[PDB]
Amino acid sequence: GHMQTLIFLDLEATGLPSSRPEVTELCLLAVHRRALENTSISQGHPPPVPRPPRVVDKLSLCIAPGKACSPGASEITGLSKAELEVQGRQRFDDNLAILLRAFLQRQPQPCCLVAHNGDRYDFPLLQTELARLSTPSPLDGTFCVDSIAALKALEQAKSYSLGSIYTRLYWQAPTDSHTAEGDVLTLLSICQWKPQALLQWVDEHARPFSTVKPMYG
Amino acid sequence: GHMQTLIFLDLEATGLPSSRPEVTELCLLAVHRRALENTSISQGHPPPVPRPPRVVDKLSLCIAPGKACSPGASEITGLSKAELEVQGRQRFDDNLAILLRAFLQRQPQPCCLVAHNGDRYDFPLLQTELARLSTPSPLDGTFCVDSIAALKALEQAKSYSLGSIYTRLYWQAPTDSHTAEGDVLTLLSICQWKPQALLQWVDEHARPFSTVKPMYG
Ligand SMILES: Cc1cn([C@H]2C[C@H](O)[C@@H](COP(=O)(O)O)O2)c(=O)[nH]c1=O
Ligand SMILES: Cc1cn([C@H]2C[C@H](O)[C@@H](COP(=O)(O)O)O2)c(=O)[nH]c1=O
Ligand code: NA
Ligand code: NA
Ligand SMILES: [Zn+2]
Ligand SMILES: [Zn+2]
Repeated sequence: GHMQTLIFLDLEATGLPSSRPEVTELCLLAVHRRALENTSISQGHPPPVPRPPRVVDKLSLCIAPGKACSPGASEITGLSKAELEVQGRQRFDDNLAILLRAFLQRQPQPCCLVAHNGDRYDFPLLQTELARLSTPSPLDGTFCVDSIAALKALEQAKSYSLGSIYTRLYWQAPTDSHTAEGDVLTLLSICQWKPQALLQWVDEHARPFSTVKPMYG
Repeated sequence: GHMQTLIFLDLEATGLPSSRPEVTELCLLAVHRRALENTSISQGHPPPVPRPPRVVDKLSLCIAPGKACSPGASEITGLSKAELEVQGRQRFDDNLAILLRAFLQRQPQPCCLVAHNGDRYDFPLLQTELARLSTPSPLDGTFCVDSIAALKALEQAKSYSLGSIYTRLYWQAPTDSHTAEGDVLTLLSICQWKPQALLQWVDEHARPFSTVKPMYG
C-alpha cells in the first residue's frame, strides 16, 4: 500500500501517433489512496455508477497546438486549433510545466498517473511534449500505469476502449466522450468498480514515468 | 470591451467572517470573453440549463486549514480539517501561490474574477490568505467583480443566494451545492443567461483586486 496518490489523466490531441500529434487538452484528477479505498465495492447487475470522492484535486486545461487538428479529431473532441487560438490558449510551454509541477507538489508522494491506453498514447506523447521544454520534466519522480492492463487483470480474475468498458460495467453510455475531463471522470468511475483490487494492482505494476520512451523525436 | 478572461471563482472555508475563517477549497473556472458571447441567449420558459463553453480552463483544489471547521460549515460543504489532513492536503502556502500564478498566466489579460457575494466574502478572505505568504500576490494585476451586483443591475434594467437565483431562472435546484466546483458551475450557468449584457457590465465595474481590503489581519 505505497501509492498515496492516483492521478487520473487524459489528453486530447491533434490526431493519432503516426501524424506526430500535439496535445490540445489535458486533465489531471488527483485522488488520495484512502478516497478510492473507501469507495463502495460494486454490487448488483448492473451496479450503479459510483460517486466520485469528495476530496479531489482537479486540473483541466486547453492548449493551443502548433499544427492543426485532423478533421476526425476535431469532430470527436469538439476542439480546433483555430478556436483554441482565437480564445487565447497558450502553447505547451515552460509555464505549463511549472503549473503541472506545483499541482503535483500539492499531492502526497509517491504519485501514480492513471491513463486509459496510457502506455501507447498518453504517456509517450506527454513525454514528447515535455522533452521540447528547456526546464526539466515535472513528472520525474512520479509513477504511471495503464488502466487497460489494470482492468484486463481485474476482469480476468472484446473491446477495451474506454466507452466499451464503461457500458459493460454500468449499462450506461459515457457522458462527454473524447473530452479530457469527461474521459477522466469516465476513467474514475471504471476504476471505482473494484478500487481495492485496482489499488493493489497499481502498487505491483506501476512503473516510473521517466522510463517511458517518447512517442516521437 | 477589454476584459478578455472571466475567471469564475468560489471558496469553501471553515466558517463565517466572524470566526476568522480559513480556505478549505477553491475553484477557478477561466472562460474567454468570446466563449460567453457565443452562448445562445437562453430562450424558453423556463430555458434549459446551458452547457459550459467547450474551451475552458478549470482548477479545483482542496486545502488543509490551520483551524477546525464550524459544525454548520462541515455539514453543508462535506469537508473537515481531519479529513483534509488524513488525505494529505497541504496548507495555503507559497507553492499554491505559484500554482495560481501559473494558471492565471495562461489566461489572456486583463483578467476579472467573478464570485457570488465576492465583495463581502470571497475576495477579502482570499486577500487575507495571500497576505500571509512571502511570495508576491498572484492576483495582483487581475480585476474582480461581484456577481450579485452584476445580476441586480441586469435584472433591474428577493433572496439573492446562488440557489434562489438559479431556481428562478431554470426552475431546477442546483447540483453539488456548497462545494467549490459545484458552486462555480452553478454561477457559470447563471452568468450564461445574459452573457453579452454581463460582459458589458463587467467592463464597466471591474476594480483591481489590489484595492480589495483583507477580511482580517
Ligand atoms: C478515438 C480517436 C482518437 N483520436 C485522437 C484524438 C484525441 O484527441 C486523442 C485521444 O483519444 P480520446 O479522445 O479517446 O481520448 O486521439 C483520433 O484521432 N481518432 C479517433 O478515432
Ligand atoms: C451559506 C453558509 C456558508 N458558510 C461558510 C462555509 C462555506 O465554506 C463558505 C462559503 O459559502 P458557500 O458554501 O455558500 O459557497 O461560507 C457557513 O458557515 N454557513 C452558511 O450557512
Ligand atoms: Na484517451
Ligand atoms: Na460562495
Ligand atoms: Zn480523451
Ligand atoms: Zn461555495
